[PDB]
Amino acid sequence: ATFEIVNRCSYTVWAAASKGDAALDAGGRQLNSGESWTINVEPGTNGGKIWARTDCYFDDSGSGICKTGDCGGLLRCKRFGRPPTTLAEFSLNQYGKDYIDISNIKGFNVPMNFSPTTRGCRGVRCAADIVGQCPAKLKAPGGGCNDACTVFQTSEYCCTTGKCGPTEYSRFFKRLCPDAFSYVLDKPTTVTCPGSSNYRVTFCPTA
Repeated sequence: ATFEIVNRCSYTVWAAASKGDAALDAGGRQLNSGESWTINVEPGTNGGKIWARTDCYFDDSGSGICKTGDCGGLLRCKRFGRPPTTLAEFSLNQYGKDYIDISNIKGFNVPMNFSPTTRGCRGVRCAADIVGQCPAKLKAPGGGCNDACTVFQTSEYCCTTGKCGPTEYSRFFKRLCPDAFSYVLDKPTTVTCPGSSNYRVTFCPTA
């Protein structure tokens, strides 16, 4: 399946694509404002994620650090990124269908639209100005808005035991982006698409 990753922001993003233990395609690439990158994701991939990284510093060998979404200091990600990261999440060819969502469970950095290229399903968007509205306690010093689990590290927020519920911090994200997951046990906002669809992930969407 193809995923067209389009940067419409007025800043560079270092796009990232991983399934947690390996890169998807090349795993990462610099996208200046206005640039696109099309990747191929293998059929059947479960637990894939695409995200933006901001304010990255890489050396000639592709090692360094990003202020949001860093994946082990690499340009070409093989693992998931450090919060805060708006996440495009997908599993493909699952019982004949593809499943897509956006999540704020690991915070928010860059606004995003995640849409199919087919008319057969509808996309998802989280593009409210979460960073400009971020409560002080959630603001991340290098940019972005952390989720409350990252900040507080208790099960109330991290959903590590029992049955967590919404909190005032999850509701901050959820009210701004009701089509994205706001905590681990949020009511799902996953979209069913025809199996083997193609997609576009747009940073700073407007259309």
